[PDB]
Formats: sequence, structure tokens, C-alpha cells
Amino acid sequence: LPKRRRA
Amino acid sequence: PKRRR
Amino acid sequence: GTVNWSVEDIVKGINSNNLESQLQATQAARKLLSREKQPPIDNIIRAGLIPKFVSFLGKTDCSPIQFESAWALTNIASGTSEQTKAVVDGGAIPAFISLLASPHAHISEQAVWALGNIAGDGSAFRDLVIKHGAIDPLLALLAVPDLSTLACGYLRNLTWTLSNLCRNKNPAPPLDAVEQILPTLVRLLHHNDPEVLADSCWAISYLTDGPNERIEMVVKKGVVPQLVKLLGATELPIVTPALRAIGNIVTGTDEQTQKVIDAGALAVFPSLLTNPKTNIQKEATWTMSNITAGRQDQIQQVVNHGLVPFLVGVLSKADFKTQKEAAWAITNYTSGGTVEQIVYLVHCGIIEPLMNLLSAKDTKIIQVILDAISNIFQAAEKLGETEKLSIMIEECGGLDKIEALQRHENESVYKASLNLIEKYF
Repeated sequence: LPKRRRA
Repeated sequence: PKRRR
Repeated sequence: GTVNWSVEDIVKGINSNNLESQLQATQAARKLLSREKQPPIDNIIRAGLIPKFVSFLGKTDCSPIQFESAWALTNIASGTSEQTKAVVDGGAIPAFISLLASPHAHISEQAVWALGNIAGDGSAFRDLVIKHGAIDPLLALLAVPDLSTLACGYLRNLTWTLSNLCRNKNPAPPLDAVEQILPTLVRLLHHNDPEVLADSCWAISYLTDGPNERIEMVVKKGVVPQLVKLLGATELPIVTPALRAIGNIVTGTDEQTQKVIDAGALAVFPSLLTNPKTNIQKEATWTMSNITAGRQDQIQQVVNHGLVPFLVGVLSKADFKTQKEAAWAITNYTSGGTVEQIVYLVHCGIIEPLMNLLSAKDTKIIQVILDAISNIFQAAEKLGETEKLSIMIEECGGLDKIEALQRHENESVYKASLNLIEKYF
């Protein structure tokens, strides 16, 4: 939720 | 008597 | 072509004097950083690649390398605080803010995403992103007559990033930033996409997690009815933050609590207090505890909505953390309630499950229950029905538990117990 990696 | 987080 | 390069080869390409070689190597880095398992973030940082990526963000002449470097940096920034810091330390913040105005949607979107990760790290970076002027261009991307015309993934990313600008405390976000963001948040909260709704609710939950003045800024925007509607959604990822926001609001003034009641929130609690997800039952019961800490007319609405039997239910059987919130709800109820309200609680069967919880190995809940019993006796005295109450407590095994608590390894517990016995038993 606070950080997201783009797969 | 409210209780926050 | 750019699959599974070594970091060594990426470096060689990026250090070449050749923009196209640089582009291919940057894309190779993006693919490494995007792989399912254990992206080599530290190896890329250690190779000294961040400043190069950051300089590529400025290459207006070559949109593909802007995109690849934006995506690579987004993924580095998605990591630990130290990894996010490496991105910030490379000067990425103003470079990403400049990309918000890109004519290429996929590039502006990637810059939105990267800023979300940076802001998401914590209060300092959040506030630093704000100081670099991110809010105006972010909000400008949403200044359209109908949000439905925006690409769905794009809107979801913007909503999520805005929620990170609302997130965290010590300190809370600057008041002026919150005021600036709120009207767009209100609009997103009315959008029909489940993910946008979820993240909009999260943002509101962050904003209402603070002192009454912060709560008031949100409530004044008139969002409570929409929050209550979302409280009834079928999607758990929406109900969770909607309930958290509602719970935060009722920690405020009695007048703020009343807006929640006025909006119809209590009619949802039969379902919430029996919800199969334990965390929903827990938060719903905590929320009830702050409603029962309110005015007698507010306690009365809890009664009218038939919620006392549901509190008896949770007290009788629920996850322990939930039962503890229920105990709080009862003590608050018994502290603030009229005699007639308190009597009603006994008629609903509160006494037996209360007594059963006195066998719990938690000192705080015992103190809480003991206070409730005291408050119930007090109302019983005003009716001259102390003995009748004493028998009820005796019959269900309560007296055995209270008497045993006189010999408890705690001052406050022993005192309250001995007082109860040496006054009613």
C-alpha cells in the first residue's frame, strides 16, 4: 500500500 | 472518554 | 533483446556515448528491476546508475528513455527507505514533477507512480515532494469534466499517489496541502471504480486520523454520507478503509459523531458486528465503543438500532481483541448512560458474558469490566435493586471470579474487587 513496484 | 488510535 | 542482462553490461551501455545504446541498457535495467523475484536494487544503486537514470528523465528529445528511466527509478524507489533515499538524493523529485506535464500519458503516469513511492516513504519525503510543488500538476491531471474519460490504470495511480500525500503523522501533512487536495478527493470518492474508491477511502482515513481540527476539515466537506454508503459495499477492500475513516471520525467531538449517526451509519452495524472478517468486527466494535462514549441521546440511537444485543453477542463470542473493544463499549455505555439505558443493558443479557471475561489473562480488560459492574450497581442502587443484581452475578459464577480477584497481582484490580464484595456481596 505505501509503496508499489511496477512488475 | 473517547479513545483514538 | 534486453532480457536478463548483467549489471556489468547495463553499465557498459549506459556509459557508452550512444543514446540508443543507453536506451537499450536502460530498458534492460527496467526489466531486471521489474522481475517477479528479488530485483537487484542494491546492485543497480552500487553501480552508480541513479544519476544517469535521473539525467535521462530530462531527455525530452527521446521519450522512450524518459519512460524506461522513470520506470527503473520507480522500482528502485519502491524498496527500503535507504533505496528510496538514493533516488531522492539523485535529484529525482523535481525531475519527476517536470514529467507530470509530459504529452505522453504513459510517461506522466510513471512520474505519478514514482512520486507516490517517494511520498509513501514517510512524512519527510512526503513533505519534500510537496515543497517541490507536486500538488498543482498532480491535481491538474484530474481537472476534467468527467473522470470516466481517463484511462482506468492512470486514474488509479493518481488516486493512490494523492493518498500517500495524505498519509502519515508526526507531522500530519501541511494544512494548506490538505485543503488543496480535499476537493479532488471528494470527487474521487464518488467515482465508480472499486480501486479508486478504496484508495480514496484510505486517503480520508489518513486525514481523519488526528486531532478534532483535522477531522473537522474532512467532515465540513460533507463526505460522511458517501463514507456510510461505502461502508455498505460488497468489496472488503472498500469496507475496510471506509470503516477506519468512520471510526476515526467518531473519536472526535459529539457533534462530529452525530454526523455519522445522522448519515445512517448505525443501520450497517448488525452486519459489521457479525462480519466474518475478524478485523472488520474489531474495528466496528471499537467504533461502537466511541459512539457509546457519547451523549445519552447518542447512546439512545444505539439502543433504537437494536445494537445492544449485537454487543452482547460480540462480548459472548469473538476474537479476544474484539471482545476487549466490546468491554470498552460497555464501560463507556455504563459511564454515560441513563438508569433506564443501563437497566436495558442488563435485560439484554450483558451480565453473564461480562462475568465470563473476568477469567481473562489481561489486566486491562479486567479493570474495564470491573468498572462496568460498578456502574451497573450504581444504577441499581438508584432503583433499590442491588440484591437482585447481586444474585444474577452470583448465579452465573461471577461472584467466584470477583472474590478471587481480591487476591490479584495488581493494586487497581484488587481494590475494585474488594470494594465490590464489601459493598454488594
